[PDB]
Amino acid sequence: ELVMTQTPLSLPVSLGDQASISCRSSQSIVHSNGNTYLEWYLQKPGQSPKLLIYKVSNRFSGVPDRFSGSGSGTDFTLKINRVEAEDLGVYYCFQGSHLPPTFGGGTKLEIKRADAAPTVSIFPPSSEQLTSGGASVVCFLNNFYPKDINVKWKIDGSERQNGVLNSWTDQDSKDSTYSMSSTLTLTKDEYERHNSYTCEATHKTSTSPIVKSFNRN
Amino acid sequence: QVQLKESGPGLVAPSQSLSITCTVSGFSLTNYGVDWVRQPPGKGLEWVGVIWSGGSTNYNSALMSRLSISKDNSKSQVFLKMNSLQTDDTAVYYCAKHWGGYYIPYGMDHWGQGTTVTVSSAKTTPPSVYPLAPGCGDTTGSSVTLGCLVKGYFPEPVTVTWNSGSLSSSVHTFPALLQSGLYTMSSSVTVPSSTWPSQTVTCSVAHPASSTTVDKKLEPR
Ligand SMILES: [Zn+2]
Ligand SMILES: [Zn+2]
Ligand SMILES: [Zn+2]
Ligand SMILES: [Zn+2]
Ligand SMILES: [Zn+2]
Ligand SMILES: [Zn+2]
Ligand SMILES: [Zn+2]
Repeated sequence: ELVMTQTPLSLPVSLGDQASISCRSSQSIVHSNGNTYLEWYLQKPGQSPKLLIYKVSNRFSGVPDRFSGSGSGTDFTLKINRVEAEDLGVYYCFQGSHLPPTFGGGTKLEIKRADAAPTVSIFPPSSEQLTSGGASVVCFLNNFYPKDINVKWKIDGSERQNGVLNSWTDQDSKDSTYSMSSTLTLTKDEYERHNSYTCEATHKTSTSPIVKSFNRN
Repeated sequence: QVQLKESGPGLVAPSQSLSITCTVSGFSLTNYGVDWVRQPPGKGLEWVGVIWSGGSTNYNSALMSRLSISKDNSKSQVFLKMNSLQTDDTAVYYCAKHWGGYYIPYGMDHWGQGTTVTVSSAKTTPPSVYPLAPGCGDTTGSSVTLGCLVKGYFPEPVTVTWNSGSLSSSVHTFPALLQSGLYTMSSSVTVPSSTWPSQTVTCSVAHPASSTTVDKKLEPR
């Protein structure tokens, strides 16, 4: 019943700059034995969590000194200096003193880079899907930054919201960009009664949307 | 060398029981305590419970009435039982050892690789694979993006391989979403446009769970 609240949820930072993550406990964490059991874990994409800092301020073995933790009774901070590519993932504060142990909600460390417009490509339904009864029109928006982006689906110039599914990748470790995939699913019968299908991506790199389309003809 | 390794069922029906064994290597269960931690798809970590080297246990507030954690010291194995499973219980389950060998852990030392547990009433279904190929109406220049749409499978996950791995050259793997009770993902690959359709491009879709491999040649039109 001891809630740890981490801020911010997502922290954009430039490569080589300094990152600063804070954790607050709903209740003071100090044991009347002076001791205070707060640890910070890092979970890299696709990996198990690993211990960075174990007693508010102690570095675990193998952890570079550019990682440092501080804090008092309810207020704790993790600081990351000279942020590298290896530093990316989700950070979790953890408290075990007070039963039950509890994690904070996690902070995603995001690498800041130059804005980058997406490369968009639309794909009409394959004929083998059409055979099956369904028809999914697909749009890939590859390699953009930042993460917010708007996909608008159009059918003969009319907007469609129903049956859209969107899926983002985690940040690429090499170029630091995101990609996302948008899929409009109709029935074959629905699909065959219209001419144009249009993918429109709005992104801060332009006030002009990027538009890709095809005609069934 | 200290190791932790979870084995689980994978898929379980939404009122049955879950039993996960964590086998331990490189240290004794009479010296250290072992934590179980879970993480639901796209959510933060949750502490589930602990078994102390002594043999006593503590459970997470929310789950405490469905949980039991046992242990066989001789066999170096730690067991997590969980009754009356909910759809919510879908998570990757990790075991971790305490770095403090005494009754106040300084932290969680090493972790297992984790094991996926999926809780539902859907059944193993191989995926449908559909090629994603440009319309013959929009010629680009430098490079060409192609895709494979992997739809209607269960359970997670699939792996999409392109040209026997010869292409990691911009593969983008879009995480699966849930659709009509089944998963869908998509994968894209970008290649020099002088090598497609000139040269052959194939996506190979492995679904270990159903024991199916599906290949799709990507062809124009
Ligand atoms: Zn105390
Ligand atoms: Zn130093
Ligand atoms: Zn207390
Ligand atoms: Zn990319
Ligand atoms: Zn129409
Ligand atoms: Zn513990
Ligand atoms: Zn160790």
